[PDB]
Amino acid sequence: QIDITKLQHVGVLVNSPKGMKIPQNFETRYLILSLIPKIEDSNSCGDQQIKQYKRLLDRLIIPLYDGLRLMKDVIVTERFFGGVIGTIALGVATSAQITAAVALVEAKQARSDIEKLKEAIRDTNKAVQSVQSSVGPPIVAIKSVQDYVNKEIVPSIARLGCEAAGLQLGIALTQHYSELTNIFGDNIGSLIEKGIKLQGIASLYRTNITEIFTDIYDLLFTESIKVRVIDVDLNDYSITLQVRLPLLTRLLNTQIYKVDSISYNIQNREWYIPLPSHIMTKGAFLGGADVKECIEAPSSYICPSDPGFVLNHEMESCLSGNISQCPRTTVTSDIVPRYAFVNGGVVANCITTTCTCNGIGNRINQPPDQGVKIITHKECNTIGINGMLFNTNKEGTLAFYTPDDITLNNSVALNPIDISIELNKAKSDLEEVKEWIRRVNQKLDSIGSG
Amino acid sequence: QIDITKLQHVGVLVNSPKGMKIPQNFETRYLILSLIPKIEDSNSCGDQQIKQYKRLLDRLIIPLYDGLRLMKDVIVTERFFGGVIGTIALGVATSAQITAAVALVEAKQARSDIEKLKEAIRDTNKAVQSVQSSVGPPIVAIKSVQDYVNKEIVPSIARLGCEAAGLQLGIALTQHYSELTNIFGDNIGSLIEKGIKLQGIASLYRTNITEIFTDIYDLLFTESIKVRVIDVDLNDYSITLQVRLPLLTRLLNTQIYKVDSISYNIQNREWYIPLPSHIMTKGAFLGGADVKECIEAPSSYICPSDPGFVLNHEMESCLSGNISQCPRTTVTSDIVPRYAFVNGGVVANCITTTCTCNGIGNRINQPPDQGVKIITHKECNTIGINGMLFNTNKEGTLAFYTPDDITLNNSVALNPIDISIELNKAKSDLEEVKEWIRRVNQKLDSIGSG
Amino acid sequence: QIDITKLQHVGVLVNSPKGMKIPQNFETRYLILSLIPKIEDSNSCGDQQIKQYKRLLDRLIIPLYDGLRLMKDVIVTERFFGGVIGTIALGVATSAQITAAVALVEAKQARSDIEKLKEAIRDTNKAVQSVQSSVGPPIVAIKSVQDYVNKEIVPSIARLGCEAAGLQLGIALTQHYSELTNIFGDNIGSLIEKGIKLQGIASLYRTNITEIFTDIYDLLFTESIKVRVIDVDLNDYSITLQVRLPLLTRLLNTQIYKVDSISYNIQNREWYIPLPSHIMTKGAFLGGADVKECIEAPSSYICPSDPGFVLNHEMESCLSGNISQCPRTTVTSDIVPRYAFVNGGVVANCITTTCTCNGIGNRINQPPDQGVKIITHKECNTIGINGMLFNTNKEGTLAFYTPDDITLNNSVALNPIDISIELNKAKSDLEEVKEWIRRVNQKLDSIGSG
Amino acid sequence: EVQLVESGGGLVQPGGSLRLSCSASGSLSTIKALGWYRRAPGRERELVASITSAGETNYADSAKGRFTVSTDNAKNTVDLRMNSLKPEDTAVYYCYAESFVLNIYWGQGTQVTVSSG
Amino acid sequence: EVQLVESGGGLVQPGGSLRLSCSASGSLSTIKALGWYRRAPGRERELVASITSAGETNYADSAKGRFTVSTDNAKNTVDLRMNSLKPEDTAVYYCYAESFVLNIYWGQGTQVTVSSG
Amino acid sequence: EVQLVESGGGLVQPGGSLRLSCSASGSLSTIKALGWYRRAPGRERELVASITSAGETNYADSAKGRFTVSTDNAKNTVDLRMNSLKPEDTAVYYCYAESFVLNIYWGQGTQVTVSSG
Repeated sequence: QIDITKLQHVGVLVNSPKGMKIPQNFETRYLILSLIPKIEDSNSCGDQQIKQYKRLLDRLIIPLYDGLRLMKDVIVTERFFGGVIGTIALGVATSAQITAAVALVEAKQARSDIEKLKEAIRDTNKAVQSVQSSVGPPIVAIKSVQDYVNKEIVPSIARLGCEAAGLQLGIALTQHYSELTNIFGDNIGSLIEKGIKLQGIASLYRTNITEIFTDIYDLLFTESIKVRVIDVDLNDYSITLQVRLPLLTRLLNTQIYKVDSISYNIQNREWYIPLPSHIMTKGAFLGGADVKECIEAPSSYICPSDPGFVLNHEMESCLSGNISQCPRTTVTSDIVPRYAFVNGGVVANCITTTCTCNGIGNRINQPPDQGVKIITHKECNTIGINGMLFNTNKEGTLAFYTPDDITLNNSVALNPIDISIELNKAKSDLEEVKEWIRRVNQKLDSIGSG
Repeated sequence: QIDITKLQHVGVLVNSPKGMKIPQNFETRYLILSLIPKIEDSNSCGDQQIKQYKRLLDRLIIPLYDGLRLMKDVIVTERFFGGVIGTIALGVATSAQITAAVALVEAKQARSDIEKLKEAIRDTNKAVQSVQSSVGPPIVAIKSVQDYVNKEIVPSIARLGCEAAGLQLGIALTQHYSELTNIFGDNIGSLIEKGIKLQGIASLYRTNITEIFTDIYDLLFTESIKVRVIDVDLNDYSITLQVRLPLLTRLLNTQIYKVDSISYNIQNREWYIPLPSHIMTKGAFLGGADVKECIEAPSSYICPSDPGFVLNHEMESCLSGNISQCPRTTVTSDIVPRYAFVNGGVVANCITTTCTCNGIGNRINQPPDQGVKIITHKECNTIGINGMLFNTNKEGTLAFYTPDDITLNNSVALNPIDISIELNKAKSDLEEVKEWIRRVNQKLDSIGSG
Repeated sequence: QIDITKLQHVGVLVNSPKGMKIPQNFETRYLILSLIPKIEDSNSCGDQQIKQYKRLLDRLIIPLYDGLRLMKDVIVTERFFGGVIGTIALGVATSAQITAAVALVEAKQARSDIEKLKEAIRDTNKAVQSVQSSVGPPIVAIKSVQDYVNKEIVPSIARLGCEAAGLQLGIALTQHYSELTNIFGDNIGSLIEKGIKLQGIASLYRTNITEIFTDIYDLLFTESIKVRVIDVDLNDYSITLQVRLPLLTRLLNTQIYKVDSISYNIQNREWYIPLPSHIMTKGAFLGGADVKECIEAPSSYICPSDPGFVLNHEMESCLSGNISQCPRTTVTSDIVPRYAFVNGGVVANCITTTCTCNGIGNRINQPPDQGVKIITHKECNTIGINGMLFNTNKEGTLAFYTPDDITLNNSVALNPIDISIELNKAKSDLEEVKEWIRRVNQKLDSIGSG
Repeated sequence: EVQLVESGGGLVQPGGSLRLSCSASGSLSTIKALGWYRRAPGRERELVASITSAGETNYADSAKGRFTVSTDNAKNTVDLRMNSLKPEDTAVYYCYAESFVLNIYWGQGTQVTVSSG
Repeated sequence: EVQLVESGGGLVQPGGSLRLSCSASGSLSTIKALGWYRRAPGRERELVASITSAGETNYADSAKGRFTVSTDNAKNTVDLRMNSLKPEDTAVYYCYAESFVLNIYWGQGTQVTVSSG
Repeated sequence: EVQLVESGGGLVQPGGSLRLSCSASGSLSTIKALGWYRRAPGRERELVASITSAGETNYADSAKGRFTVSTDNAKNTVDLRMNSLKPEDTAVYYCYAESFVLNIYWGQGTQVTVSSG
């Protein structure tokens, strides 16, 4: 596991262990976006704005439908446990496409209940409606702007007439088109393959997900996961969605640690160890964690899948406490911290930070061969960093550092220019070596001839 | 051209040939955003919110005007075919700036018709208006919120008075400012040089582009191309735009192919060929295609310009079927597919995928020296991958693979850390070689002296 | 300093010197976002939508509060100049976190005035309110949607009843939730550490910053800087913000220059010098400038901090006029300009550009060993580039170029694939050298034995 | 969607044996595993037994070797055979079907209880 | 903007010769090429002839060598000279001006037709 | 927040000496520097003197050696001692406190003026 106490000696501050939660399973639910609102004018006044809005929906619903038809790459035994899902198709489908096609053929049995339900949702005015079935969960349908239509436009058609009611529809529906376009328009193939974040659709429709389908961070995670488009009705302008309620389990014996690298001095130049922002353990395992897609709760990270990736370099040996193998890289800017509070004391490179021990006049100098200064409460009662006076914590666990000849031979560059420059220098040295070899071989030929 | 059948043996799945459409020419049209709506209160009630909205427009229109004045870098024979466009200016202008200045001096002849039209648009209340001229196309003007003003605020000034009418104006106009800021505020120099996507302005103003100026994917492409700002009136708060209606032609003898790389096993480790996501042919030519800015129609990619870039590496030889030169790289995560359906069969590396031939109990083992397993319908009737049973397609064209000693010497890294680490190892070996050379040269001196 | 005249000979066009403005100090002001609007129905009709909106605010305010409590990493002499700020805490806090905690403990003295003010803001209906104190500046409070509530919903509760008033509240408040979520929801830890851009909050609330708290580009810069969250009231649903009015000073003896690199021919292949987009001088200093976060006024760049970063490579020597050290890289696409207007003349590589001197028939050929052609007004009166005829400026200062044997040995690659490929070639040559060394050492052993 | 229909529960004498039979229907070709969960009072749903389509079977430490689970794939039924029933085994048993995409489907659950003596 | 004004069309005897003269005006210094397009019934606008400002001229395979195009740059006129007129040549001929930025401008077009015999 | 309270200004004879005493209160442990600014008519606020918490002191070229600034940190007071007063020195003197995060706080400022003769 991580040797946190030794990693501090190179400014690597492994901190904040949090557990990790993974959805072992998903409860599925269906959501039907019925994109056309019903009007009650009894004279087809709103039809003119409905027609142009339909003519806008085409710009999103037809690309979405044409994208979904590519997911018909499993051709259809089925209906039997461990039977054949279907016949492959003449094309190429990657594992992501195959997984999406399998999810579609799992949902395809809904389509007869879809046919049953649309007969209702075609007629109803109610904005959010749920329909029961022989299948366990209720299926819910949202009719896009019905609250606004029945509560505002239905009165306005009488109070203000067809002119204002028509403009109100035009504005509201083209706004709803801009919202739908923000949800459905970008990366359409990925949006079909991987789905749409439930957060966006709920923001479209203020959907009380827990009330519609059934901790704050668990709810945020439920918003972050992607609902898959399972059908798109081009004639009824309806999109059917699979919502995926996660069953979260706390994964045992896992911790995700944050690692912050401060600048490390080598001969009055600033270097740092460019470790990934997060690292994780799984019993004996040690690797990075791509927490970027996860929800950081206060006690655990809720992730859609195990974010761990194995550290390919000596970085694993570095983190395991074999400090001599840590890869150095040069600091570029103020993004790398020059100091940090650690376990009640301070770890900083006092060459580029005015470290003071018991007052702004007593500077804590570090020798040029020491990379970071570890200032425990036993050393200094009131450490001042860049003038900022702080008391060190008397119950701090920051272990005292007897300095040592830590030599970090693994100098590494993050910039392609640096690598190209030093590779050109290596290639020039290699050419010099080849020239020497040619000359010595010629000399060998001459000595042999003689 | 691509040797698709041989590329499969390294998990490179070249697929989905689509043609390519390029706008050989653009029909120009002019659009005048008249940012101030006219009021009809007959008492200047709305003036207070108009003044503050003008005071907001300054935050975008003045930067936009000051940006456009830099495009006055051609100084002004003109008016004669093949005559001098103008005198250069004392500064530096790159080819993009020169192209934008040339486009501005082409549009500059509109400015007398602009002066003629603004006399009308200053007075009219109508939200979208078109004006004819001696030049061929109508020029259209949009007065920002006139529908809302005349249909809602003009009634409200009488029904609710100056107080509510004023608040309605304040809210609507500052919303319109946030929309304008979303369109005009970012990357102002690029926005002047390259223009604004017509999609955004149409979303601002629900503009029926085909109705205003004249297939769904052709319309999407017309939305994706950039309208250039040609004038900005700081006193009238008016922005004049050049809309560019593309004349699309299907380019002959071009195909764009998608390429998906699955993991390829070398000695129980996963590798892949990091080819670009799309490749294109142009007769004998073979290169990549930067389709990111193009519209993917079902039969062709509509691109603003030829996206092709020549493959600088042995990647061209790799794609041409000289498989031994394909560059390997190590897999990093689940983003690289471990298997894919291909032409009715399956191509997968069965070392990290439970491939089964005619039932979940008959695993299709592959020898450690074979990188991918190609499972044709002649081999297996019902291939199961990770438990998922699928029938292979009896009309599939997936050619049967007799395995061979495919050796891929071009090991390549995508991560600067890997390159730096192995360059440091190379440099250390080079230092060892130099030390040996110094020792041998010293020995040569000693033998010569003796 | 920059040797602009010599840099032109490699297509490096250093241009547009602008000064730089830095906020030496910030005037602080406090802004209290009171997220719940007061209702005046006198019967709690709006309470139902207020409760659900509170139940939405939880999804943002609780994460924001839990994030802010981590900034309690300074434990609390204080209240004395040069006294101890506080005791460190048991954890790790980087310099950014320490700076944010110090900013919080500076603002913490407001909290008694916060307690005094909330007694007022709990009761008032007014949308934007300012309260004076014994401290110098007024503190301002914004009650989220009060204008809409009092001017529209307060009339509607009487005119349309609880049903429509309730729907109006639901829509307006959930819209305001989507706006708040766009401001507060992403990157919550960074948003606590570094703050929120004032631009967004002002867009939320049309805040006349200069009117509330006190050139167009100075105002844009004031919008770009980040206001820090200093308190979050979970019970009153209130967020307290520190606005930071910059005191801008023109920094002396600094210039930021734009550098545009055109393609440079080597033996009919296109190369360019991949310098950073902007470079800066500070007296004798010369380095890059990360202007991406700065506001580009017409005469100076307004930056939140000195954007300069030292050029680590021979790029400094290149820019200083030691042209032979400039790093070449190959052109990839049309993004690299093939020509540019410069100081009244043209600098272009006429191998991939039809340069003409006094008419489209007189092509300006350049020898294959010259990289760019510099066409001064002394050479050509009417240069035509790709058919575009332009007059050269008779007062142009473009110095005449007598061509020379400029050899650029620093060939450099920007793509990890190129570096990996040529490092593999270097490693193979190194293996060849090692094999030769083993053979020669064996021969030495044989000669010694003989 | 997968319809799960649990059956065979009720009261039984302690130390007795019982067979719980769940009928599954729908797109079962997409189902990775069929099995049973239990929910005792005051605790979450614990896994009881599961059968993968490959036949591979697993159990919780409270169930290993003790219980046995079976299917009759000709009729899509999954049966859990209960034996040596204890007071500790009383719970609502929920049949489940788990998809290859890790969706989970549940039966209505059957009450299982044992006499006090 | 470029005003294009086509002229010289009408009915003509088959096998005859005709000259179509287009007058161009506006910011012609920004025009890359001037030329003519034709639109026969039931098909898109085919290119006929074009003159670049450099004098370089190109034609479609139906027009190579057969037709000739000319300009009088002192008056910004572009003339297409038609000869050996066929029934296959009847179409609306559209003059065009193409910018360096690839904008295209069109005349109103002139009807060209030939006697049946 | 830092309350700054300037005091000690007013009219004084030219060539005289005066002491300006600013009282500071609040979270002064977060204050990097305390000092004085002046604003003469028609020009921006010029720096006069400043004391960092380390004791390090700096002055403008108009003030170097000429003026002296002092504190009594037991009571959080910062005093500027004025001497050899000139007509050129009349201005509103603004006390200031500058935070480590570069926030600046200002007093209300005291008028300083000198007799004409």
